[PDB]
Amino acid sequence: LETIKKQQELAKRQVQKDMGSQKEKWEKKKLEMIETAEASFHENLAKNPV
Amino acid sequence: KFDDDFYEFRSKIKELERRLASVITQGFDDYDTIYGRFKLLDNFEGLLT
Repeated sequence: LETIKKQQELAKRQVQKDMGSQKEKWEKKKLEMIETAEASFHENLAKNPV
Repeated sequence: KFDDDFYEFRSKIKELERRLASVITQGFDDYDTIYGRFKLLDNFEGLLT
């Protein structure tokens, strides 16, 4: 039971550490930057045949 | 073939779970105290199927 009790204390710490406020928003900003870079590359790819 | 094995495995897990429900129910009645019954729940806290 003490070992199980210890895991529960760790469980609060795992959620508080791994999950943070606006975690998705930070990920979305990174995705938007990748999309903008990809859009610039696609225009360059379109340019080569023309 | 794996899916067929899964269904056979699914029945085995249910049989395992059914036995656990019976043993768990017998233990809860046996303690006869709120503190004793609660302690058993903490042990099986992560064992709930």
